[PDB]
Amino acid sequence: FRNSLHLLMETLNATTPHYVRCIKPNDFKFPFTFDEKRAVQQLRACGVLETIRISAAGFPSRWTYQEFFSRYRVLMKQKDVLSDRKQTCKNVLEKLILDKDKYQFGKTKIFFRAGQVAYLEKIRADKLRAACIRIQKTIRGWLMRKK
Amino acid sequence: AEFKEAFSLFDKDGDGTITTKELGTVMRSLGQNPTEAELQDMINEVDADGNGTIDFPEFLTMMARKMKDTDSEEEIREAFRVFDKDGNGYISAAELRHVMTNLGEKLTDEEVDEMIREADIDGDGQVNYEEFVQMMTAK
Amino acid sequence: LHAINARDALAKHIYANLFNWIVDHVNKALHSTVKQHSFIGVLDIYGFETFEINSFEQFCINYANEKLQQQFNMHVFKLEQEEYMKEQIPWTLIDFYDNQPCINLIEAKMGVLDLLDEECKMPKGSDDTWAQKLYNTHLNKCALFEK
Amino acid sequence: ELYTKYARVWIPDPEEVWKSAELLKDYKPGDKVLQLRLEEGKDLEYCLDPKTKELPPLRNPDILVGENDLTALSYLHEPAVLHNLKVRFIDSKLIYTYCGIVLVAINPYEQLPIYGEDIINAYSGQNMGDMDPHIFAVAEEAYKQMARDERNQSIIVSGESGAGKTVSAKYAMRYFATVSGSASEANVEEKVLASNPIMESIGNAKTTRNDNSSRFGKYIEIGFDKRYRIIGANMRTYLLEK
Repeated sequence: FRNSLHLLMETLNATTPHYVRCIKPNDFKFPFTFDEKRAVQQLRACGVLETIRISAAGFPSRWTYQEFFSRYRVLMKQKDVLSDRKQTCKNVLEKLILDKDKYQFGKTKIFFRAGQVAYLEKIRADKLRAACIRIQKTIRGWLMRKK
Repeated sequence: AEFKEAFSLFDKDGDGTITTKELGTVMRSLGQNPTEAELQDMINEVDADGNGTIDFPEFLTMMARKMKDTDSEEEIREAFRVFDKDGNGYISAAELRHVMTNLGEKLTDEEVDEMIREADIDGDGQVNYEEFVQMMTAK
Repeated sequence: LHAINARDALAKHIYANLFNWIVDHVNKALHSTVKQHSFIGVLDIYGFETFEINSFEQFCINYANEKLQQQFNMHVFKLEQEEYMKEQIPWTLIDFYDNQPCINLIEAKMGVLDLLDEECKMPKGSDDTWAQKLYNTHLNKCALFEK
Repeated sequence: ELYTKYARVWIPDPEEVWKSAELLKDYKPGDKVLQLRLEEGKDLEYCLDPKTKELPPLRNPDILVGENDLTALSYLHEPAVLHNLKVRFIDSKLIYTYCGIVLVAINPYEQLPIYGEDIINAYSGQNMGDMDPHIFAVAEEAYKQMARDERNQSIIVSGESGAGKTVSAKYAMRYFATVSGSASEANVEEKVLASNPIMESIGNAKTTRNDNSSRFGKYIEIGFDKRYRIIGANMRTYLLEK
């Protein structure tokens, strides 16, 4: 078995390899039916979840400067917007996510650590969240002086 | 903005001290519009840890220490959103209630229901938020 | 017992050669008279096989999968370096997860297959003595081996 | 921090493996429990294990859910992968998804009109990233890198028995046959496909968990001339259960 296994690896290391992982989603041959218990078992014994576990260590989330700018134009202060849109994204991100190990700036993309784009969507929520406090405080001083 | 007369309208008892929990209303009876957060931070940065009440001297020292932050809470005269991106000038009553009661330092629904009394609502279900902000503050 | 092991060895030998012979002659219907330049091969192969009772057959399947997953891990690592270079990011920010110590526990000298092959030329060996030899050699001297 | 009210998590379930929940109150550090809501409405307290003090895995925001690659997801962990593949398969009938350089193929059991001549022409000559994930896209990339580098290629198809590995190989071969200036009497696909009942008889068997299971590796090498055209094929066998 060891000898046949080496001979196979030699044949496959003379080539460039392409990868398809096939998954059975249910046990009873049912058209377009997913069983979560079957699917999770299939993914673990296929290396998929472990490969994904490795990928999340580095910088898996990759956005272009155009995509980042479109969703996050609201998070900017109006005067931190520049004629260059790539440089604008550089300035904004380094005042929204403070730790600078959390992302790297390429030629045409931004490379983000795991959970970081989720944090950007959280501070997009938190900004609307913190906007209210500002209005509410003004109303509650107005109404108290009237009282 | 200290005022002994205003303190004396909140010292009811004539004891000389007011409850520590009436600190946010005394600041907002003087003038100042502070957050409930800023008010808690101001109390927490003094070892008024076990203090049940505050005298006028204590309240004076806190306002002097925090004068800059508290004064910034009567500069504003206008108020933008960040709701509305279309720039319609309108916001749904649903979004307006959500920003008031879900977000930040959360008003009660009963306070929001008070603020939307008399406030016009169209057939889309939207309110002019510029008129609504002017009607709450100007009044 | 030695006669029975030899009978089975002969039955297994004849089948392996008959299996090869059919493949050679199936190839003669699929061969071309035109000279080849290059090829694309398609490998149809299993994944990790885990049942509730796992034996030698499963051990061999999972051993082959560890060799394949190692080539995959190396191939992904090279491609990440090429993508990192295209964007001009520091290429020393990719951690490689080696699986060679697992492959070595299986196939090196004093490994699981080697100690099995040793016990199999002993005239009084057993599965029980092999199991104790595995514990004496590996248990608490390696962290990929438990009892 | 991140576990605020109205943020959503996955909790274990015996029926669906992982079920969706939403935080009724904000998590306060050193709390023992979370307050949640389920697929009826607003019921459970969720205990936290006291030796680890760990927290249940977060749900991605909906703007990143449905995507053609799994690496796009910000919270990349077991229920995120499972949920993302489920919605593409059930809601949209999409059986192919990437995972970086890996194509995931989920067996539909049904027969789909995504394997005809028109679809083959649409993938023909395109880049892998610029088209929807398909077994055809993987085949095109192999044909392309072959002449780009002067280098023979290996498509490695893996998975449990019955997951569709044999079907995936059948469509990769039809792509290579159609795109390459077809041989007349050879029609190589047909001869190779007729070799399957022979190989299945001597190489496959019934096991405790499968009716038909291959107990070997089968490598079919598709041979090309110096004008890049299908001319023949070669079978190699490895790893037989003696």
